[PDB]
Amino acid sequence: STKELTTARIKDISKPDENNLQQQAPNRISPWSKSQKPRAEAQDNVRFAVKDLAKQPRPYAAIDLIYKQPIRYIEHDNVAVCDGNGGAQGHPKVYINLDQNKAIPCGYCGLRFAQAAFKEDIES
Amino acid sequence: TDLAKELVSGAPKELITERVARIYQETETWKIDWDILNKGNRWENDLMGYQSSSDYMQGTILKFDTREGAIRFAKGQGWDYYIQEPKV
Amino acid sequence: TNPTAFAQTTRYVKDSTEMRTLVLNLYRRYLRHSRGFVNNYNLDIPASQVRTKIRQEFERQRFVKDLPLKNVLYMKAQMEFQELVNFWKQQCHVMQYFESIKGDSFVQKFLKGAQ
Amino acid sequence: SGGPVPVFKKYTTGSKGIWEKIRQLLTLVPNRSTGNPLVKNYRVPPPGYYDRDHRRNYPRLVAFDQTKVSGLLTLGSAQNPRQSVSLSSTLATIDPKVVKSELLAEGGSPVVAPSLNKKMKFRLTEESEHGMYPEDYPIRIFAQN
Amino acid sequence: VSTFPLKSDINITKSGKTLLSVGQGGRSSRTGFTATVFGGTGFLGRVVVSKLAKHGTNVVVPFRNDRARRQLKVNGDLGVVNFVEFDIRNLKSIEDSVKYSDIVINLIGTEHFSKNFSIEDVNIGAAERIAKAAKEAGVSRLIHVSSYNANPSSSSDFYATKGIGEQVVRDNFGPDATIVRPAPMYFRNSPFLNELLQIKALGGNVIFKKEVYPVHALQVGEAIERIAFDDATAGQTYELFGKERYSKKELREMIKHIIHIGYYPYSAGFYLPAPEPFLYAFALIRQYISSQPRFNVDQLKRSHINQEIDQSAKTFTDLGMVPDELSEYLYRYVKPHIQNRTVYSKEDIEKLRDYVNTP
Amino acid sequence: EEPLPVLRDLPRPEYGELHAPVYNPAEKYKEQIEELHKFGRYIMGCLPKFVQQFSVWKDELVIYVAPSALTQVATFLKDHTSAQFKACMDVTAADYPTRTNRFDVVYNLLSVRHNSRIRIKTYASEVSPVPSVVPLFQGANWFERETYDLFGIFFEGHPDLRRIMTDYGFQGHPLRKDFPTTGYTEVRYDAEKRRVVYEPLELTQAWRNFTVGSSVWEQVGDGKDFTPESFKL
Ligand SMILES: NC(=O)C1=CN([C@@H]2O[C@H](COP(=O)(O)OP(=O)(O)OC[C@H]3O[C@@H](n4cnc5c(N)ncnc54)[C@H](OP(=O)(O)O)[C@@H]3O)[C@@H](O)[C@H]2O)C=CC1
Ligand SMILES: [Zn+2]
Repeated sequence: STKELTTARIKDISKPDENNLQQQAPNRISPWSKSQKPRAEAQDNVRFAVKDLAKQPRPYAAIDLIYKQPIRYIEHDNVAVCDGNGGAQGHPKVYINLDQNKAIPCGYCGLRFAQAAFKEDIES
Repeated sequence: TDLAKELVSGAPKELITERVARIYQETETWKIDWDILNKGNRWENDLMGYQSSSDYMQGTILKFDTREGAIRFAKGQGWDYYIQEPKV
Repeated sequence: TNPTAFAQTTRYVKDSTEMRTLVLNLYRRYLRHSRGFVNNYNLDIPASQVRTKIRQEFERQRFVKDLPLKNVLYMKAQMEFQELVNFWKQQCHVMQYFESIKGDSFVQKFLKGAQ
Repeated sequence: SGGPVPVFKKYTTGSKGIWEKIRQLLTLVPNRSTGNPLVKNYRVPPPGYYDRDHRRNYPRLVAFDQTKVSGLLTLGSAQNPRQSVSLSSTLATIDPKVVKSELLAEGGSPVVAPSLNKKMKFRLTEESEHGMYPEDYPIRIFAQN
Repeated sequence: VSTFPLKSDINITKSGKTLLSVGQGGRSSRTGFTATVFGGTGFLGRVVVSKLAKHGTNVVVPFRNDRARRQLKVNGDLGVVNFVEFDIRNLKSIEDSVKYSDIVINLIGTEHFSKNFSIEDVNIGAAERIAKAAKEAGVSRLIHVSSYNANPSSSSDFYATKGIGEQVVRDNFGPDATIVRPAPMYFRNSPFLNELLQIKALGGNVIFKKEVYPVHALQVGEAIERIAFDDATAGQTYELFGKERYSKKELREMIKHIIHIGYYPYSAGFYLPAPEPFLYAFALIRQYISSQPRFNVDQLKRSHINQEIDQSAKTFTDLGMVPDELSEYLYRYVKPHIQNRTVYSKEDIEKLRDYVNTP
Repeated sequence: EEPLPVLRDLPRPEYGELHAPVYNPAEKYKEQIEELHKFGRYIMGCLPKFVQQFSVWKDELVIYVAPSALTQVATFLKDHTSAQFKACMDVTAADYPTRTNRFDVVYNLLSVRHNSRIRIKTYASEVSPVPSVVPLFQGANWFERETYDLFGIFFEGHPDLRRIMTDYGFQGHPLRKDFPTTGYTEVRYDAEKRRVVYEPLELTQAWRNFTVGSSVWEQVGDGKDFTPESFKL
């Protein structure tokens, strides 16, 4: 509605639609970066006059497929090891210190972790 | 130094007059590069955001060895220039 | 090996006077081929126009002083003669050679963008 | 040795049945294959610190000019000891017995240009060895001996 | 052209858009405009389109022939030249070429009616739909091209419809629209000259006795370019013509004499005296039998009418351009059709022209 | 009449621990460096007047002469039976703007007889001519034209010197250091002129310069000496 489409936000107040061709992505309306040019603005160009908007490339936004994934938990330890969760075809191994009391994402995958005790506190 | 070598280098007329070359020192050697254009040095292409340019000397840097060697070159080509003395 | 038409050995001339006479003959060589340059390249300008432009070319740079830089200017002008007489440059390059070309006040340059 | 080889020792499409015997009667050379690869074997399963450093020890760059050149004949060598110091005057006044050991080798004999590989020695070969063209063809085959 | 066409880097259109030009005027520069050149695939369009694209203006060229639009894309950079398939009977396709356009140029104009369009339907029906549709999309500037002898009350169909084309636009686009009247332009493959070079020109005496004020097509190509970047030239009427007056029969013998074309003109068909009814009958017969646009009945009348300069309009010098004469350019444009080539210079055309007039 | 094998089913060796030797490659040039040093000294012996200096890098021998002494040394290196360098493989150059004679004209020679190569290196300025080696080798008739075209070096005595690698009517000599890598002009087609026309350079995307994040530290030092002891003080 000419307000969120051209503004960057953490989430979307409205429920997105897969069939709206003015959204930034099928699964998200507002862009996920301050410098990212809104899709509604870009499609208002000379070269989209006769080109069909339906067939244009609209990959699903990354910043949503991660937040659907439930947060991983660690039991009786304060170091989280993540190396892509795929074997030797992943990101370099990183160790995540769990001293802080919230969900700390991985360096590359974006996966979030926790401890055994703070499982009830972080989920709040 | 007295030689009008610009008639044999084939460089365009604009290098002799409308361009300024800086002789600086980044830590043991000296370099020469041309100061940027007033306008048209970098304009954002309206298609894909490419950093367009009309200055053809933007990517050129000459690595010298000694200061007087660089000054000899600039006078030889008939180049306007100024020298930036590094801070001690 | 057999050198091509209108070739000269590249020689470092060590006389001021000899270079003067070499140039003078060269300028006549361009004027002798004035009719050919029109017919070879199908130029839109008549024969008198080419001589006028050739004269504007020769008049332009007659005041050079350095002999070491005299030979270089005579060497490359020989190549220009050899390339043109042997019909090596394409038609477009000669047409654009003669088709090249007062300034404006500071307000005029300030408004549009200057340089 | 690359002598003639039968058709059935080459990984290629062959002839099955009486057509093999037809082929061996018509074809000029019966031990040549059709060239089509063996579908049953060819590409059947598809593909689916100092102790170890030398760059820092690269040979140095040393230039020998007329000044240092003269010093080898007069002072000698760092193995067998014996400004602008011009060589031309030194060659004008110096012992030829210095020349016949330092400036020249093997009793003044000129030094043949150093071979980039000494062991490049050739011998002429014959038809029965290399299996190439007979003698009338206008080439000859050389080997490393 | 020179190095940069825009007078000022920032130009505000009549619609409030603030366009900033970038670059030093090269192929990779831009001007921030979007000039829809209707009928760009024609003779005049290929000059209007070429100048606009090289200086960085986006050009939207609506076409009906698919194989003729390919060569227009060379002039511009990537994305500079755009294409829209359309027909004047498809209103929706018209609105595709004006939605993003800040400049709209009209060049559509015919002399021969076909089995799908009449002379009015194109010089008016196309123009009326194009002009009115452009206004509804907030187009800042409209530029129009009509005949050089527009007259609402003329008995010639071309001149009558072209004149009404001026009225119907100004009742549709409004006061902002501009009208430019070009004299017969001469250029490579110019329809004005292609009739003079044709060897078998039946009724050559009758057709070529008409008078004209020939104008160089490049200048008219720049004439629209000068008008395009300026808002000061709205609501005007411009007639563009050349100083020195020439007639077709004066040109036809002047043209032939350069090509050196004894017995041959009398035999090959250069001079074909034919009766006036036969010319009228021949044009009518081909109008139902031909398949390519031939000589029309309308051009039989136009041959009796001479070109008229209208004093209410404005000349080239109003735009700061001095028109060029046919003498300085007539030779080169027929040089394709011509021991030692004789180049007929600017002054020597008169000496040729002298030789034609001498009996 | 026997079935062909299947190579995938053949038995294969099994290899475990690897001991890849790591020793200085310069050891295999120990004699080669020794042989070449004498030969360069020999040439200076046979040419005290012209051989300014020389140096040997591994199995390569370099001879440095003035432009005046070029043809003299090359004639000696061609005809003298101790050094029969009959074929001139390469005639190259490079630009070093700091020095007064920025250019460095090279001459790689090949001796099929004695199986060795030599490198005559004579400096040149933007104006100082270099004698042509055509009277010795006709094979440099095209190697010099490339050097002139890409550098502007004036070759004295060339039977026919002109452009060989650049466009007709090209302005400037490209392989210089002050010549921009993108050039000064580029061409396109202009429909109104009906010809392909030169035009000033315009880049939609400028050549990004990534040399700024280069090394600020030292990378390589002196190295290890390998000079044969017979060529030391
Ligand atoms: N020197 C000259 O040529 C003359 C100029 N004029 C007038 O100037 C104007 C410019 O025309 P010009 O380019 O010179 O000559 P053209 O006849 O070649 O221009 C015709 C242009 O308009 C298009 N056109 C014509 N009819 C239709 C139609 N029903 N539907 C869609 N498009 C149509 C054509 O499309 P397409 O070609 O793709 O089929 C073409 O793009 C004309 O009105 C002309 O009469 C006046 C006298 C002579
Ligand atoms: Zn991870």
